Amino acid sequence: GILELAGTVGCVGPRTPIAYMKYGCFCGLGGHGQPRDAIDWCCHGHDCCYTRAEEAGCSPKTERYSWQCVNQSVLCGPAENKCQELLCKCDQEIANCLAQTEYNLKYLFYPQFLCEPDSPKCD
Ligand SMILES: NC(=O)c1ccc(Cc2ccccc2)cc1
Ligand SMILES: [Ca+2]
Repeated sequence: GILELAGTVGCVGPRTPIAYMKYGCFCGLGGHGQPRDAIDWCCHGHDCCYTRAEEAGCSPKTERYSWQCVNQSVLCGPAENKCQELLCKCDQEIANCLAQTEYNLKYLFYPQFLCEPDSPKCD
């Protein structure tokens, strides 16, 4: 869920999860257009992951799951079901993705009217 998403991102990366709350075209609720940079690609890929999780019959924004932060790395588990494993995998992936990125301040609160109607495909 959102609590774990924030935690995992904070665990691995060098910056507050708030840094991604409305950034580029994809970091934040929803998202569309051409991803603006590496961080925006991470969020695009995460949005895709959550959509897949929803299609599998999970609730990616709400379901709690256990994880550990060890040496600024996310370890997923113990998982009680498949949704908890999918969710944790999604969040672990974006945490790892964002941790390797440099922040472009100019994309924080980027104007949504510049984000194109269509988006790159998932997978
Ligand atoms: N995929 C996304 O759009 C996306 C959006 C935000 C974050 C980081 C965050 C997590 C919880 C609360 C605020 C920020 C990660 C991914
Ligand atoms: Ca998004």
